[PDB]
Amino acid sequence: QGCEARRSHEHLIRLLLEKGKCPENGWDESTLELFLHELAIMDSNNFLGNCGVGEREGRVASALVARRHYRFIHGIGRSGDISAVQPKAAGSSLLNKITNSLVLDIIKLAGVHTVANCFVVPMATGMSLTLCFLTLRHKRPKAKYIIWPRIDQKSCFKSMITAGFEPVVIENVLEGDELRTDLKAVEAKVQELGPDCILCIHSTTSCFAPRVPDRLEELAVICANYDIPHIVNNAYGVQSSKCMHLIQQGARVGRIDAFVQSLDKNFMVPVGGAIIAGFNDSFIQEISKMYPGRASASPSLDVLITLLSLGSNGCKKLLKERKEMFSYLSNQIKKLSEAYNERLLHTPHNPISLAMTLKTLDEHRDKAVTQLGSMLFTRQVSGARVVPLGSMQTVSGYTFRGFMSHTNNYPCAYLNAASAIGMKMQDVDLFIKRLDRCLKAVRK
Amino acid sequence: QGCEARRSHEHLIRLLLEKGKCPENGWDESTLELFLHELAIMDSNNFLGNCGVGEREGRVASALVARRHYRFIHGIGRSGDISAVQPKAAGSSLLNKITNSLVLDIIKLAGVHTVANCFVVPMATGMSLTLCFLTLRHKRPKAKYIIWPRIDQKSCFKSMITAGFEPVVIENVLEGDELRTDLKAVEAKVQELGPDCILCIHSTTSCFAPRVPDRLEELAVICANYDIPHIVNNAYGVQSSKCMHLIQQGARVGRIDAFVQSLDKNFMVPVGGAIIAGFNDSFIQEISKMYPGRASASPSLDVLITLLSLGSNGCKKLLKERKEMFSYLSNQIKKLSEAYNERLLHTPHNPISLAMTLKTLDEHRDKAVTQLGSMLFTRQVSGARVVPLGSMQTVSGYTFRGFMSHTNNYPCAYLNAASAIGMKMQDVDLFIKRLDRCLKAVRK
Amino acid sequence: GCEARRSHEHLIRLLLEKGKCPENGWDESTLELFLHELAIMDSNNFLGNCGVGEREGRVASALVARRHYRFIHGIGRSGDISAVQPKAAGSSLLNKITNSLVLDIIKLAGVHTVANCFVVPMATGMSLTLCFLTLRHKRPKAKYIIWPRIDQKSCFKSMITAGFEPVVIENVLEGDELRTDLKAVEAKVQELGPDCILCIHSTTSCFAPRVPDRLEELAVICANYDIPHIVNNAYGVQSSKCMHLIQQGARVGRIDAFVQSLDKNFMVPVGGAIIAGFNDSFIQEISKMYPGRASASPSLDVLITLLSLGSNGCKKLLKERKEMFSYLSNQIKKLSEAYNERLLHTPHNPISLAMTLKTLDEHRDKAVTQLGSMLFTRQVSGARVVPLGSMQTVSGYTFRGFMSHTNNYPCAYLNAASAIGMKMQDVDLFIKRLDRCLKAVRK
Amino acid sequence: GCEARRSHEHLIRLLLEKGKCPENGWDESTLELFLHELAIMDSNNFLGNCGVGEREGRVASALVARRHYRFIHGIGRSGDISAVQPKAAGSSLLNKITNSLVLDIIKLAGVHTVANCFVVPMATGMSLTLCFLTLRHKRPKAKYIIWPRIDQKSCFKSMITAGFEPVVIENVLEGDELRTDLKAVEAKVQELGPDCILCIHSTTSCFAPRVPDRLEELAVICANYDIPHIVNNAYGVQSSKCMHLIQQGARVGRIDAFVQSLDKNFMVPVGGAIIAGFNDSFIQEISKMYPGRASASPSLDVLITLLSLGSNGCKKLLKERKEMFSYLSNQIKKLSEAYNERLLHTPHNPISLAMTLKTLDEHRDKAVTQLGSMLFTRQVSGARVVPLGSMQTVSGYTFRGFMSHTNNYPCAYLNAASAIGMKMQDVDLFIKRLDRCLKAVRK
RNA sequence: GCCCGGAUGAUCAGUGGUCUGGGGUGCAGGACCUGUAUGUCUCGACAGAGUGGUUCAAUUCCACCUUUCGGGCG
Ligand SMILES: *Cc1c(COP(=O)(O)O)cnc(C)c1O
Ligand SMILES: *Cc1c(COP(=O)(O)O)cnc(C)c1O
Ligand SMILES: *Cc1c(COP(=O)(O)O)cnc(C)c1O
Ligand SMILES: *Cc1c(COP(=O)(O)O)cnc(C)c1O
Repeated sequence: QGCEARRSHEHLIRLLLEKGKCPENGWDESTLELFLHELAIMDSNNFLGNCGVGEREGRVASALVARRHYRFIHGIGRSGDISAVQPKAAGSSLLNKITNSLVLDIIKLAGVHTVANCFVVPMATGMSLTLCFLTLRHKRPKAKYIIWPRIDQKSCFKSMITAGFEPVVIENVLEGDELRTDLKAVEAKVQELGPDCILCIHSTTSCFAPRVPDRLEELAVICANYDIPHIVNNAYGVQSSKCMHLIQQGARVGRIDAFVQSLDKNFMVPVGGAIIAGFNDSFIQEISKMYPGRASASPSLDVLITLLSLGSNGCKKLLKERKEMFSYLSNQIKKLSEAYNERLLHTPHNPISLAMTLKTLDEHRDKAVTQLGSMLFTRQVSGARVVPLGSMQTVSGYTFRGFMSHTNNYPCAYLNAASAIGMKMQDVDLFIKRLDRCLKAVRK
Repeated sequence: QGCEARRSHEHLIRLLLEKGKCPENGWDESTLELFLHELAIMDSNNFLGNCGVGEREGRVASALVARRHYRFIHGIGRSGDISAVQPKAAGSSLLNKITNSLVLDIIKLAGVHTVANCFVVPMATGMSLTLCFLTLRHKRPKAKYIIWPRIDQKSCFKSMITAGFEPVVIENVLEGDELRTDLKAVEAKVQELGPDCILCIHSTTSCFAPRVPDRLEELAVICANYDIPHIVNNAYGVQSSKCMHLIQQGARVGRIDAFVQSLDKNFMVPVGGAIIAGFNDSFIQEISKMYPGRASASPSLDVLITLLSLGSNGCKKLLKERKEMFSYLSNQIKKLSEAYNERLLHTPHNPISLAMTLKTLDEHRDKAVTQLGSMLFTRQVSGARVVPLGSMQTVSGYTFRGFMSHTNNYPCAYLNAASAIGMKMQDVDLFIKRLDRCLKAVRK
Repeated sequence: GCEARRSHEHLIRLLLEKGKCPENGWDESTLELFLHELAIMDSNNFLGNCGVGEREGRVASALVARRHYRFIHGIGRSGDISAVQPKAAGSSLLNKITNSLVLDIIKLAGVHTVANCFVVPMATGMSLTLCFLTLRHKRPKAKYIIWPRIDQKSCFKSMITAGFEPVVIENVLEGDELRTDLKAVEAKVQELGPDCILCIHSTTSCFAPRVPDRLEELAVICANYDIPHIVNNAYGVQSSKCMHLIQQGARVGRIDAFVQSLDKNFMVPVGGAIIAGFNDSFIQEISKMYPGRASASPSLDVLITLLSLGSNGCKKLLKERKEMFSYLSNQIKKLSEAYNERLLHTPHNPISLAMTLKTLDEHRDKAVTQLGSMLFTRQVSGARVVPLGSMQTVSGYTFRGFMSHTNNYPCAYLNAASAIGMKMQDVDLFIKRLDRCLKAVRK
Repeated sequence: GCEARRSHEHLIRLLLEKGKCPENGWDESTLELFLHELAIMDSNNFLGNCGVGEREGRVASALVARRHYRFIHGIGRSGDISAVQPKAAGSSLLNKITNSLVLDIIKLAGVHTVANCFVVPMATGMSLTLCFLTLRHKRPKAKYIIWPRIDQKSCFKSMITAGFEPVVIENVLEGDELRTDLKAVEAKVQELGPDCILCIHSTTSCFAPRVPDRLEELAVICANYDIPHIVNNAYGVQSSKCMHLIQQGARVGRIDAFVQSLDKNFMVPVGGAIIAGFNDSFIQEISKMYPGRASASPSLDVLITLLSLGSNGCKKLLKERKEMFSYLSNQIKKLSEAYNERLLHTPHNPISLAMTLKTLDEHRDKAVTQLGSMLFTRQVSGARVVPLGSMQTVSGYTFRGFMSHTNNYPCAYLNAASAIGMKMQDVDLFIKRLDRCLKAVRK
């Protein structure tokens, strides 16, 4: 009778390996774990009649370490190719191919249907941008500059410098309450400097309001006309239909060479992995081969486990819920602000992040804006970013005026809040309740 | 009575946090897990009265993912500093400090007593060398070349190219059976090229016989005299008293700016992490700050769990056992080779790796050397590297003659075998038994 | 710092103070923190420990030790399964707490007047046995147990294992329901004599068309003749109607203990039970009658489950069981219409339903026997098929009309039930495959 | 490909073929692969499943489900704890295999002629009870159980729970050892009469200075008078001398069953036991006497442990228990010398030792009572201290000289033991803290 | 479970990711398991589903035409 039992799991598994797409409904844990166990025993470190006389054998001293990784020890890839099948680890190599294939499937469902290729890379989004820039150097050996429409996030700014290039900060234009791409200045800069001296244009979709996603269609056309590479920082934009649509359109009407996303921000897994994806299949393969040596299999295993358990239906559900929570948070901030003579900034073009003003707090008199930020933290509100006026800040030599606000002089101090994937109404209701108590105390 | 119970564990824990060294004897699992649980609940994602309105909150969709990481989700560091305390994750930040502090303790016990500083970085050894080279670019903006005494390992070679420099391959000199540093050629090259055009000298300790660790004392003096940075690839050399001693001596008599080690090869944990360590405390801090964004906490958690369970006594034990297994493997290969009219190459200066000759196999007639390698693999011998004559190979544009042998014309084909940490007699006895059967079949 | 560990301690300190279920379930982090701190209270988990005894709690396999959260010593002392074990302070605390939580749930479920109870790691059958074994010393001339019939081999055999002779009282057909023959019960105590009766042994939960025994009338019979009353409540914790029935019987008459399965009511593995009652002293006597130490595994399962669910967690599950019962009923009604069958009118049973199989031929086509075999291979579990004229021998006693709880029920029938944790998918998949099963069995 | 999964299948296919322990332990990867494939054979783990029953194996907490490897249905059918459960094919297989492995170990340990045995998830006390309960139906006029005294509350109470009256036979002081009063046993069967005796109930393993009962002489007494013989072998599987003693008694006389703890012999959590015997039919009858389904938890613990250890794993543990026994002995000898005490000469006991405490005053300084309390706070477990004149009441019967197994042993004494899994550290830490304990108690 | 207006126009003769006529309308391993199986972004707008593999994208949307209906006019 030990037949028809397996035969239902074997089929969900054979179906996964042949067509490479997410299951529509999530696997039961019993299936997932049977599968992980079937892969792990395919690696040579887990063979029964095995001897190892090499210096890298996947030996594990602690049993707590081996059990928590489902006995996957050899990482992904070979030394010369992170995407190559590892003969010492047939099972881990298969894992890598399936995970990458699932991630590709989700990029499509999420919005970029024309994606040609992608891979999971066990560094975060900053360092994966850096690996993009490091790959471009070889192609454009005269190139010295990366043109970068400003965003006050220390990681993607430093990514250009760790790669050893010079970022050219293109300030944004203030349209209403929104901060947007200065397409005039960007094109003036590629001409002042010269296409040959530009490594790439580096744009951002996901960001804190009142910045909004960059004008990707326009920027991609500039890039196609001047023969300049386009790199998109899409850090948490997989969860946003609008963001994924910009990338999609930017590639249709113009040029996008790669776009980069975080794993934790989009798939709800621990920090430390990212996806590099693109439309030229061979260029994405090239970034892959620029990675020296083997890498951790952890972020891949986390992603594989998460997508198989959720299914594409579980994803669609979370994505729909995120949109709904954005409306509900938006309306709640509208209601709460009004009571304090503040307003929700008009930022329609930003689908994930919102801002509430703080004009009624005097920072130079009572240091109230900072104080608000501090109080929110000690009331265990997380992610509530306060942004004061006129903060100078130096990051890797370069000085920012009005830092955290994405421009030298925004009209007012404000407070961020987001609806990111996984949010529950309790988050918003507790946020609103705690912000209310906080403002009340500051203004008393 | 819920007092004196905790009070024995609390003390092992308070002792760990105050003096920062390994326990001498390993903790019981009950203590380790109590500690991990005490840290995890210190992170805000695990707070009970928590709401999150940000885009990175450490949300975990699958319970299998959260439980297997002991609920550590936020990774290590902040965006501007991978070594900074994370206010959203006080517990993960503490983990990072303890792990780094334990690793420092083990570097000392293992041999480099004068180490000033180190950190765990969740990329492998190749990419961590790259992060070293990326840090040096800023200091030596005229520098274009890395001088590199040859070793046929695709990862550390590519590391120089991914960083965007040009490796200058310095061939080795054949002394007896051993391949060693050409100190003549290295110093001739820094003069032909010019100190200002050298980014660093890149040397290797651990490697496959018949190469041997590089002459670090001499190379460090060359580096101190010409004001050139010295980077040591010490990939699996923590386990070797002799290797760690070279690094130690090289820093005493000369200059070493950083040395890099793998986690899996030395601490028996999954692939995907490395340690960057050095003698100038501020320079090591600088490599740290060149890493853009946050990173995975996984390889650190693996290391913390492994060292607390083993203790420094468990390490000393494994290190002693490795030496003994090297003798036993050495003697066994001596015995087996003799029976086939082969010999164990005289490579006294290499403490981890051995080689047996294969002169009695005709590769151009019967393709026997390749065939041997193939048969060893299908008999589930792992790490048994076969090295034929005259294999050409291209790696990132650069062509290698006699690849895998570290020089253009080694006298013979040979077979590697190692005694790396964690080896058991069964490995050697099964290796010998299976190699014997293999040679017999090839020569019949 | 550790101003964050405090709110975890609050939930734990509140559980130890009053010993009631939390209204909202604990997060896993809190639970596992609590469990890991109970386990280091046990002497076998002490750091400075040497053991020169024969029961030291040594564990050979790490897999085994980890899966029990390092609880090895079981519950109890060898002389009292309800005593603190000095060598296992943590496991003793675990056992006190589990019993306290389980007491709260019995009250919450409908028996608010329950005085005491304990978890025992045998199943319901063998716990009923422990009740009888305890009654033997109080009634040493007793030989008989009066038992309103129910065709279930475990409660029946529990009387023979204890060493008494079960006196089977057939049921009365009252409409479509099978109910307690109260007159034949009372006649049996008059014929055999009260002193010769160990107890009356009745049953709340059961398969339709049997319904809960009339506990009030039996509790009064037992009060008058001075006979103890033991109620088999195997899976009636999930039914407020069964629990209120037990509460009412205790109010107007006499109920000495009532026994419940852990796995049918709390959704944990098979193996443990609850013995409860209204007389603090007698429930203590059944506990003290247990020889030796016992597994802590079913306590730890219940404790993890209640702390994870909470009051509200439990209330919700109990409310949805009702809704699934209506839904399963309407669905059986509708499906039965289309096959010229009907839903037996058994309104007194709140858990189990029955549907007629008159139109299926069992003596010429053997379709009734085959409908069972069919529902199985289509992976329907728990849908039991009851034929006509099934003779069966359990422990020497031979039943006519087995599975039907009487010798000649009017028709063959099919059971289905709404047991706690049932989802709308369970009903819908069942209706579907039954429909394909009947349709296919008419060819 | 999957030419690597094959060698795992080989180990599993070999276990199912012959059902013996592997000589070398399985790797965890093999074990967990085996267990995860047994668990998907259970209907509650089927993918296309709907459940309309009242026992469907629903699990509310993921923590609970995972820690039992998704085994929820327990072992057995409600009518036979030794039957295949169609709703749980995997758990039935788990149960067959565990029993087969455990049979192999009984043989390996010294009773090569054992015919049958089964794991039962009650402890040794309540399993002894199940034996008596099974004998009641075969001997319905019996009232008494003849019992060579041993001061341990669980085996003593097991006779009263079953409903029989224990007839205590005091022991003979033979040297320093307490042994079976064979003449007083035989006189008691002649006074009460064989037909009134349910069985003789003897004991192999015990605390020094009691030693294993004379099973051969009692097995012959039982053969002649036609009385059943039940042996309490609670922790004697680990002693080849106890097992050979049981093997010899069966050879020359009559032994009906012998009972063993799982936790004392196999280093798993408290809770389960083995009932074994030489008559295939009678061991089957004790199994069939169990009402209902039972926990699978202690089976799964034993199965994980034996497959991890193997034959050799077990042999080694048993060999080291001997070596620790010599070592503990020499160490007690040496330490006792320095305190003007001695090691009671009890050569017939292979597990437990005793050391005199003559020089400690218990009636003027109360040092004997206090040495116990002291060894505890210094975290010595299992070192039990036996005073003089300890009166005690268990279940109405009052013992004089409790813990000493007679009314007037010559002196107070202290027990220590070499039980399986003991390490040289255990002895050395004990010798040390005893030495600091005595030294401190003379002031 | 005029396993084997309106099979799955030529792989029920639900729907954007050059997958022609569970008539008419608006087997194997003017139980009338005109495996209109021939969503030579914001009005061997963006995507041979008749004229996965051998508009960026259309099921052998618009106009593993032909046909047809309805309205185990006359
Ligand atoms: C998260 C994020 C990044 C990358 O951050 P890492 O810490 O490197 O993952 C870059 N830019 C923005 C706007 C982000 O939100
Ligand atoms: C392991 C190793 C490296 C680094 O390899 P990664 O795969 O990047 O960890 C470099 N050089 C040598 C000689 C090695 O053995
Ligand atoms: C350990 C032991 C038992 C076991 O009793 P439990 O019911 O398992 O507590 C019984 N009798 C004796 C003599 C023992 O040593
Ligand atoms: C479920 C049930 C039992 C429980 O019997 P076990 O001994 O747990 O197998 C007993 N009686 C009835 C009527 C039941 O429905």
